[PDB]
Amino acid sequence: SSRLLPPNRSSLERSLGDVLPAELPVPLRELHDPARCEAALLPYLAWTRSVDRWDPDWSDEAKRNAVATSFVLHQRKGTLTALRQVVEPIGALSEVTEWWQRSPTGVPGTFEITVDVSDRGIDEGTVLELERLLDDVRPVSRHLTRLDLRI
Amino acid sequence: AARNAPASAYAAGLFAWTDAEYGFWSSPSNKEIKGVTGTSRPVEFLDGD
Amino acid sequence: IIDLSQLPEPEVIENLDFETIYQELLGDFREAMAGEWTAEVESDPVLKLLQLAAYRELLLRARINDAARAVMLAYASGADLDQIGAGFNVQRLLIRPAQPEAVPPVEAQYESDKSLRNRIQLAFEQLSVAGPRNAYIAHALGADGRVADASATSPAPCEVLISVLGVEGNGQAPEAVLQAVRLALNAEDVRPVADRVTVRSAGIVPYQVKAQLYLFPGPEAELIRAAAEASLRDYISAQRRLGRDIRRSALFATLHVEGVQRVELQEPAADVVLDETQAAYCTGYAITLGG
Amino acid sequence: MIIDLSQLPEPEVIENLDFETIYQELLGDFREAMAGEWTAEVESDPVLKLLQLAAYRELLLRARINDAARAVMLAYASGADLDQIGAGFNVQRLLIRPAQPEAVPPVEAQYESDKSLRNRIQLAFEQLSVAGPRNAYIAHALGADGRVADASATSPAPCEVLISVLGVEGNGQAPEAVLQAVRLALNAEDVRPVADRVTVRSAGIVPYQVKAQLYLFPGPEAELIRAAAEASLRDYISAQRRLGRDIRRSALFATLHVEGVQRVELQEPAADVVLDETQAAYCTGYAITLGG
Amino acid sequence: TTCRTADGDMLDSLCYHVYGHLLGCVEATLDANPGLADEQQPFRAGLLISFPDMP
Repeated sequence: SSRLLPPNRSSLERSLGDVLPAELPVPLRELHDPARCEAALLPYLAWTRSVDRWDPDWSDEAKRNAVATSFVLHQRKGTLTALRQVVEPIGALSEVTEWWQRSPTGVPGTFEITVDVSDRGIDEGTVLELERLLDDVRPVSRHLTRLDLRI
Repeated sequence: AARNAPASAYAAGLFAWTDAEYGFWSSPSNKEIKGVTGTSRPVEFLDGD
Repeated sequence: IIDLSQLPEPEVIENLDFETIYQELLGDFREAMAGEWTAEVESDPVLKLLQLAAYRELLLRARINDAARAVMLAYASGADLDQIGAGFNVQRLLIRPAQPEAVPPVEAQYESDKSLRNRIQLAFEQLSVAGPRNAYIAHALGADGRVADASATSPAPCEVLISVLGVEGNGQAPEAVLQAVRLALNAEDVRPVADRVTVRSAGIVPYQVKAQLYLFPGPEAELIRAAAEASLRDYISAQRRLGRDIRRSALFATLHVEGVQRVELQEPAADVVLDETQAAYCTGYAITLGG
Repeated sequence: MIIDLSQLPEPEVIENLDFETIYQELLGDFREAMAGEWTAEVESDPVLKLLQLAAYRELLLRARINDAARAVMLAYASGADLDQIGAGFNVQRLLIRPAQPEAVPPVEAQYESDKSLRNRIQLAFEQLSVAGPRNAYIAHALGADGRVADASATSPAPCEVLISVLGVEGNGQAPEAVLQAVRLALNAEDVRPVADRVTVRSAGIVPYQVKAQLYLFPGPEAELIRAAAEASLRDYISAQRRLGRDIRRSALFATLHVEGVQRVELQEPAADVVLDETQAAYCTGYAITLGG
Repeated sequence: TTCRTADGDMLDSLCYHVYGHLLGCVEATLDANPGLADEQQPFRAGLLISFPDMP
């Protein structure tokens, strides 16, 4: 700037010290914070965090928490806690099934789960995604294709 | 943090340093104050104006 | 597993050309010199200083963009994934390293690009030891003499059907190479779950392609015909890398090179389907010119 | 098995900088651009006032890019820049002494050095997460304290996994108080549709006495070498608190016949123990005696 | 050898009194200082610069 130049300086040099540097922003630390990425380059960060399912229809508050908690979801796939948070944009946590609620030794299929999801914000559609959105959390052969839903 | 000093004891540190380094006949009016790190309401003296 | 480093470049800072950077500096300069601007002030030495300054942040908007490429896994080059893979527990290993059989012919070799990045992509798919769909995949890529894996389950539960495919040549993988996946999956699976290991789980049908391309009257037809297989012979080996389908359009677009005005296809009458279970193999091709 | 960060090669984006190789370019970009109309390379010429801002302020922008590229790499970030890498992987910096003082001088809150955060981000991958294999059911069964190691099995494939907790307090039975203390951890740390029948024991106290009629030479060393073989028996039994638990007859012959015994007459081990994962073992004591 | 600046001190002036020369001594100071370049060139009253040894 003007101060950077020596004290004996013209008004021409004093103006050029504000112009000839011409500083620029460096938005480089914001590329790896998902809560501070811009919306135009957000699916670049979603690839390297291995975000398995993604929709270009969510709000920005619903897009950044799906990337920030992508570590915790894949860290403990089997545990119920990750299942609670994989349904993040659909605000829904009602009930989870277990063995002893059914008395005759489980269903044939060794108790595949029929989870409960409740959505009041959106009523149109939202059914045909939930059988494949929960597919990545589901193991390959520990669970079967039986499913239950609720609107 | 930075606190505001009355800038009168720092001048006494210059009248007592310039007499032991340059003599009492030498004014302290261009000598450094080592402890300071600021000046409330900073003054302007650019080059030769 | 899809390579992201084959897309158009993202711009993190905007990349203006040389002219609109120059007039943007002049406008700021006029505001600073307001009340003092004269025709004499915009002299030839002053203007040539401003033509430098319009060029220096032309090399700084190019500096921020070229730095932001090599930080993201999209368009990162060699000797720089070691800083990124350390953040994803990815260390490069030795595939026949520098053993000097004879001392002047040194033969040093590491893992190449575009497959070590894939392991970094699968780094988060190796955390869960409770066996999701990709942990059986992402641990089976530890070997070298194979290709990637796909998981499915038709029968009764806790019976995993994994299809261990392998690219080394004509189809059938050896059974001694098949035993290495149980050495790579011993304390990574779940203990009650039990997999069956089928190398070819649906069958192999022989495929070909016959294309009669046209080139322009012009440059040489030897290097332009051969450039079609430069994007094709590595493309056929990447089809069962994801276990997915080939199309008629895959037999068109992988033959369009510089000097093509129309192409043609005769080998399928209708397109075939290849699911995540169903796969096939291509024996031998013959792509010539019609001219 | 983590790789140390001190053995990595230097990367591409980090550049050693020079003021001269920027400033001598700005000479060689302006001198050709004037076509010989400017030729005063004396420092007092006011073009060299301005080319030393365009070589210093550009060098500050080159250093911001190098500081920001190091701040997103695990082997180079420090300060509040490992906070953003740590918050993404759910890793926080510890608290040695708390923040608030009770006295008039403010006690500073000590924090672990930034050379140890690169340990904790790198150990955030290879970490106990879920009881998948045989080696992870037991490590998630380490909530209590009065207990030695354990092993798991599964007699059917599709539904049931069996975990047989043994705790060495007395005879090696599991108390009923710690039966529910295991089940609190397991529900949230295991695969959801497991039939984890966590019962205290398939079989507990299986009393394995031992007796050995030691035959020695009556010389001077017979007091020192007899107690050395008994010490080799103690750490063996302490190594048999296990589910591998291979109590034998001929394996105890080798231990006894190390250096100097002539022979031994074993009474209580007469046959080999049949081995399954489900049962356990225990040794109540022995009756050692001299041959004469 | 960490030193504390004042609110008008500048980088090339400081490490000339410390080192005695400025060839390869300023950008090495910006290298071995996290976030120093991000901070504005007229330094704040209480920033800490750790000057490295053997310039």
